[PDB]
Order: sequence, then C-alpha cells, then structure tokens
Amino acid sequence: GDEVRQIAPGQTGKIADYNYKLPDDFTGCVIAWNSNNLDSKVGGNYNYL
Amino acid sequence: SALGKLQDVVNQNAQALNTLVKQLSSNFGAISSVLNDILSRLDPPEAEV
Amino acid sequence: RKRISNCVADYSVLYNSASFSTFKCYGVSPTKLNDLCFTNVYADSFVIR
Repeated sequence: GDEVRQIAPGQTGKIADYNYKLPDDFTGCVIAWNSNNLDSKVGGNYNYL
Repeated sequence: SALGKLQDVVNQNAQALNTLVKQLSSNFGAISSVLNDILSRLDPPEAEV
Repeated sequence: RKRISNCVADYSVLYNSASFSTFKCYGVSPTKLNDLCFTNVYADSFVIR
C-alpha cells in the first residue's frame, strides 16, 4: 500500500527503480483496490516478490 | 561632441547588447538563473518547470 | 539544531532506508543530493503529530 506513490509516474523508489517504472509523459488511468481478503495468508503470503 | 550623432548610434547598440546580456542573470521565477545549476539539482520532472 | 559541516555526506543510505514514511526534498532531488556541495547543513530533530 505504500508503493502506490511509486506507481504514480515521475517518482523514485525501489519499485520505480527496478520493479516497475512509468513514463514522465504517461497518459491513461491508474486503478487500485485492497486485496487483503484475497491475497493475505497467515503464513505471510510470500508468493509476491 | 561634434560626432554625437554617430556616438549615439554606437552607444545605443552597445547598451542594447549589454541589457540583453544582463537579462541572462534574471531568475524569471525559477530557483536559479543558471541552467547548469538547475539541471544539477532537480530531477528530470521537476527541473522542467 | 545542529550545524553539520567539514564532512562528506552520503544521502544514498538515508534515501534507501525504508523506515521513513515521509522523505521530501523541496529544493533538490535525493538522487542528485550526492553530487552536490554545500557550505553548511542544518539538522533539526523533533517529534510531531
């Protein structure tokens, strides 16, 4: 939930650096929702890397 | 002061050139009047303004 | 307040540290911070709401 700001274009971070980056002149829409009830696991859900 | 007519033309041209040069030191609202200084401080999306 | 001076500053570790919920630079960019020279640096520490 913190990395949504990196998901915003023209930013800097670990994701914006070597996981997912966007153009400075990006056009389109960004859409997000909480996926706790569908992804969270008591173990820790380490499937997402 | 016999050749004031020619001296006026020379002075006007020199002074217009000097004012044009001096206009390079104005901020015009930017953080600095130096292009290199602006580029060496801000990242590609913020330096553009 | 503390006048930090006569030292080499590595802001890369500070930027990479993920403990910070807020990290905003208002006159420079954190990536470009390591390439700049400063006359003196101030550090103000406090706990707010």
